[PDB]
Amino acid sequence: GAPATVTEQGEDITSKKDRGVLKIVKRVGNGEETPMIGDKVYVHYKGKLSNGKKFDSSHDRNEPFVFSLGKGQVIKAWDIGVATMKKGEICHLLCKPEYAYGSAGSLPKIPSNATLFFEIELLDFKGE
Ligand SMILES: COC[C@H]1CN([C@@H](C)c2ccccn2)C(=O)[C@@H]2CCC[C@H]1N2S(=O)(=O)c1ccc2ncsc2c1
Repeated sequence: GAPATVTEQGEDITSKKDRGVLKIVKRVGNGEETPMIGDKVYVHYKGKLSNGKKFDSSHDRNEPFVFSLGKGQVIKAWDIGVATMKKGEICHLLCKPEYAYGSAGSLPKIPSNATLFFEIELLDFKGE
C-alpha cells in the first residue's frame, strides 16, 4: 500500500542522506515557490502507524493544522518535508523515529521507536 510504496520508492529529502525522511509527491502543486522559514503554513494531514492504525487526521476536525515553519513547532520530519512543498501539493512522507518521536514516543498514541506515515496537503503559506 502507500506506506510500502514511499518506503521503497520515495526520495530521501534529508540533508544527511540517511533516508530518515522519504517523500513522494502525489498531487503536483502550483508553480515553483515553497514556503520560507518562519512562514505561517496551513496543512491538512492524516497520520498512520506502522501497525496500520490511523492515529490522527486534521480532516476529521474540519480545520487545518497551522504552524510556523522551521521553528521546531513540529517533529523534524515535518519541518523538513513541508519546506519542500508547493502550494496545493499533496505528498506522502515516511518519518523514521529519529525525525519524529524517537525512543520516547508520545503518550498515548505514538509508541517508542515508531516510523510514521503521513499524507500532507499544503493549503497555503504566508509571511507574517
Ligand atoms: C494534533 O497534533 C498536532 C501535531 C502534534 N505534533 C506536535 C506539535 C506535538 C505537540 C505535543 C505533543 C506531541 N506532538 C507534531 O509535531 C506532529 C506533526 C504535526 C501534526 C501533529 N503531529 S502528529 O504526529 O500528527 C500527532 C502526534 C501525536 C498525537 N497525539 C494525539 S493526536 C497526535 C498527532
